[PDB]
Amino acid sequence: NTLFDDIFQVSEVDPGRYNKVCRIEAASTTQDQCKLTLDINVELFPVAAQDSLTVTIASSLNATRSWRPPQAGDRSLADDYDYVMYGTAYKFEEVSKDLIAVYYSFGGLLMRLEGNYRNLNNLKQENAYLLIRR
Amino acid sequence: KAQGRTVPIPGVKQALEKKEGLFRKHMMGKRVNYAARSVISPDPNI
Amino acid sequence: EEPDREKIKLLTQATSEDGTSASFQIVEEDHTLGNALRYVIMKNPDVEFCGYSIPHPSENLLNIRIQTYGETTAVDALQKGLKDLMDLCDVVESKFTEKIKSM
Amino acid sequence: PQNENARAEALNLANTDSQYLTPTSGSPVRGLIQDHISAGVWLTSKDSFFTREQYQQYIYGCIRPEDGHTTRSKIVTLPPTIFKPYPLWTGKQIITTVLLNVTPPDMPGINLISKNKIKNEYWGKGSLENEVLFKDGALLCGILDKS
Repeated sequence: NTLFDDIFQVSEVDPGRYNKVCRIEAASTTQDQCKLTLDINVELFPVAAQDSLTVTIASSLNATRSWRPPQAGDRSLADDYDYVMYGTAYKFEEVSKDLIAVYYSFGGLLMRLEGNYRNLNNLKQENAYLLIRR
Repeated sequence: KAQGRTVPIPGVKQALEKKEGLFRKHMMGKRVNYAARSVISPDPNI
Repeated sequence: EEPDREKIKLLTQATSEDGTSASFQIVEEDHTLGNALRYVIMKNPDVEFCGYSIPHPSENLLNIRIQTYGETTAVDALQKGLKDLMDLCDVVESKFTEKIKSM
Repeated sequence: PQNENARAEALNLANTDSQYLTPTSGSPVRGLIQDHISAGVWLTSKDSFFTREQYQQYIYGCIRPEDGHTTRSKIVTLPPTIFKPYPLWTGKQIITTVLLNVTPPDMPGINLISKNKIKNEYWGKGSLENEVLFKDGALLCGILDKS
């Protein structure tokens, strides 16, 4: 099942001497205090400034032994989104009263989400899928 | 400790202290069997 | 007639009990067959893991590891790989002969 | 050496592996020297991505179970960091997989927070690529230098 879901507005797309990766600076359209910093493979999923991205954090896809390449007739949560990444949560930081910022790593491709209400759902799990639409 | 003869022949004291000495050249250090020498070449596959 | 046993050998020190996974050692071979064979073995939907490794350039050896999922042994995956590479070469040889005439 | 007592000594006391640290300062005197350092800065870079075929090749290329390099008798592989559109593995994931197959299964993964010789400024804006991070035997942040 899902742990986080929101639509973000892109404010920056920086390569930073990288030919395939970009550091995305985003802000939530629903929540005011919510902020995002995420590294994406721009070669596969290109992101432009002033774009609407539906970023979603899930635990799995609706006990698995190992990952297998796609084979005819396989259904996944990934079929609804365009770009999907698998990573782990490594740091839980608290910024002033009520605000909490989580740190994720999708194999070097880092993410930093800042919020407040997600303290219950978002937990340091060695398995967290990140799915993006549009 | 002997009179000058018109380099003299070395005595037994001289034999034990020829250069570094019998103790240094043939006891503390020795030429060995089952050993080889060669120029080293680099290898990242070993 | 006598079949040579030195060419292909199964490294039992690495072979799985099933055996779904095995390491094969081929003499007088390198990247030429190696990279071409692992490419074809990897197209098999049952092959989980496959790669090739040359232990050292001075020694004439080629190692190819085939890890599969169930219902297929590593030996079968290798036999399919060789059978498909032969057919692949026939396709290349057929298309080249046709284009020579097409000129 | 021509006897087992002299063999045992050359294999357990004067052997190379037991000489990782010099007794002068207790610091290492063993490590990779030139191409390997330049290769690591490129392989562990964010820009370095690899397909299933490429990834598995790099694993077996350096880890051979037949030569007793493995600790699990089967090459274990991590899932890709990119699932959709194309399945892709990061460069840092190869370093995680090499440790996952050479370190004992009975013991937990390594936890280390180190630093790099290359400052974050070189890798662009807001990068943390100087901070070398290992969590449960997984390279999650930072490239690997001579350091």
